[PDB]
Amino acid sequence: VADLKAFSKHIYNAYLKNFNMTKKKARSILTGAPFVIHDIETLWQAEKGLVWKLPPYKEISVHVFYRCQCTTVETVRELTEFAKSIPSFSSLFLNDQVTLLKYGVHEAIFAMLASIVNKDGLLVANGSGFVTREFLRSLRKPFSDIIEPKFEFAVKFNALELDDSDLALFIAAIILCGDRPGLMNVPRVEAIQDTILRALEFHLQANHPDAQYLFPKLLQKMADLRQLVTEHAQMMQRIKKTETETSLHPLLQEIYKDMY
Amino acid sequence: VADLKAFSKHIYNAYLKNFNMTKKKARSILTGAPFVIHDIETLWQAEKGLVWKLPPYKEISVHVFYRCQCTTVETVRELTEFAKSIPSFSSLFLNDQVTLLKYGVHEAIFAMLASIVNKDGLLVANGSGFVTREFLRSLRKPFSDIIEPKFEFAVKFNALELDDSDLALFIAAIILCGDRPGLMNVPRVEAIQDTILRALEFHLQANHPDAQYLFPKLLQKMADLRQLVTEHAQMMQRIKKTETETSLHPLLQEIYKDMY
Ligand SMILES: O=C(O)CCCCCOc1ccccc1Cn1c(-c2ccc(OC(F)(F)F)cc2)nc2ccccc21
Ligand SMILES: O=C(O)CCCCCOc1ccccc1Cn1c(-c2ccc(OC(F)(F)F)cc2)nc2ccccc21
Repeated sequence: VADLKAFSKHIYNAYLKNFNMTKKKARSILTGAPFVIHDIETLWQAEKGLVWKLPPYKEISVHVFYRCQCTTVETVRELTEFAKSIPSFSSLFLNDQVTLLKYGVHEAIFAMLASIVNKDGLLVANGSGFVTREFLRSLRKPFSDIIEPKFEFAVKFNALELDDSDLALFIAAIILCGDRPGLMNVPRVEAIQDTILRALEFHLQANHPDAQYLFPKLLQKMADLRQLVTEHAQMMQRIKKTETETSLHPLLQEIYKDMY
Repeated sequence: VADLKAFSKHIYNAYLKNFNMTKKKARSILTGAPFVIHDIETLWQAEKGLVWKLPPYKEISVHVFYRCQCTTVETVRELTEFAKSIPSFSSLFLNDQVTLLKYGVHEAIFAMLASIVNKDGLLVANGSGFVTREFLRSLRKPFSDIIEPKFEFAVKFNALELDDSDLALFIAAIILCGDRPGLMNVPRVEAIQDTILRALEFHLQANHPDAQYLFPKLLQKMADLRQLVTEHAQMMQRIKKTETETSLHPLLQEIYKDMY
């Protein structure tokens, strides 16, 4: 319908408004330049100005973990603003908005990760840096363990060849999940999500006319993301317990507090 | 200072904006008319149009309890809007805004109750009804038990002879408490509260020049309110467990969920 077309483009513009790094920009950068971070000395150089311009850390692995936290916390703030633009999200009681974000932002974050990833690494600092996967693999347990599964997910996710207009609806659908623990107005949320998902099905058909089964494949990706984040949360809670000298940003603490 | 004077008047206007029933209006109505609800048949008449124009109930006590819930849920919504007008409250992360409201709205509600109370009853439905205390006392345990302590608090509170401009700062100070369980940015909240409280001390001195110790007496009232609401929450959780056929509004369920 033309509502669904108008709805999709509204969500897309909210996405363009709230996330500076898009898949389109990242793909232009990746295909052809970013400074390559691939060891401790190029990380130092990157911090010295080439890429970037952090609680005290004692090892490279925790230092990288802290950069991870900086970026995800920023992306949580962007997603909160984005969600305010999803029709009827702001009509929910504030505590439901908080529950939806608490349980959805990291699913959305690890979906958006694929936009800035190739099989060899990811873009950092707004395209100006590229961190190699093989360097992240060089970090110690459990930081390498919490990183690599996200690459695996992301490279498979990129096989679907989504673009930003698809992703904007996908992320909105992730945030508006009616089965989050402790929601109050489950039917409200479900209805909003159903509007988003019908818009997504339509948009995918218009945008990828020759792609068969793309919509159910994306619904499956949503479930895979839930599982990915469940296991992520498990590793973050564990790191909190075992890695006493490693800091968690208080927003991430709150998100993982009593999660799953 | 004149900041503190400007701050106080900003909070006052936010209060005038968000709560239709003020102490000033209620005192004009009480002093001299509202329809008097004092038994089951005058409650029926009031519902028939004289005052009002509810999940299914089987007894007068639960029916009154449901009216209680209607009003408090409305007042929670007004307080949420009010809080958005307290300087820097909206700058807090959404989850902290939710924690502050969760733990503060009923303290604020049972403070504001005194505005519409005299020793004989309270105003309902925007001054058009007056429910007698002795009728509320006629309800069965535990509804009479959850009602009477609020009257006792309120009549003592009215002995302080606060007016609406005092109350607006008092309620703001209640919402901005830095010791709520689970807050993230405790120092932020404390600082905002300290601004509110210095404004309150100033405002009280300007408004009640001959009242000695009024400010520490109000701080004590805040602690008394915390205790009142702690015990209230205990009785609501108990009613939830023992009174299986009695409904709780899902917002009240969320507020009392894991409270104290
Ligand atoms: O659970 C939390 O919320 C905090 C902990 C998250 C830990 C795992 O995170 C990742 C896992 C795989 C790939 C990338 C990231 C972090 N990740 C980064 C990133 C990675 C490393 C960085 O630093 C260094 F390597 F030194 F450049 C800086 C940013 N950008 C991202 C953009 C979108 C999504 C994720 C992004
Ligand atoms: O914990 C929750 O959130 C829900 C349960 C609350 C139970 C106890 O509540 C009260 C206790 C004492 C006095 C008044 C009220 C409710 N209370 C009423 C009220 C009372 C009775 C009513 O109904 C009837 F009596 F039939 F008219 C309707 C409204 N107005 C209020 C205005 C401000 C503050 C409280 C007000």
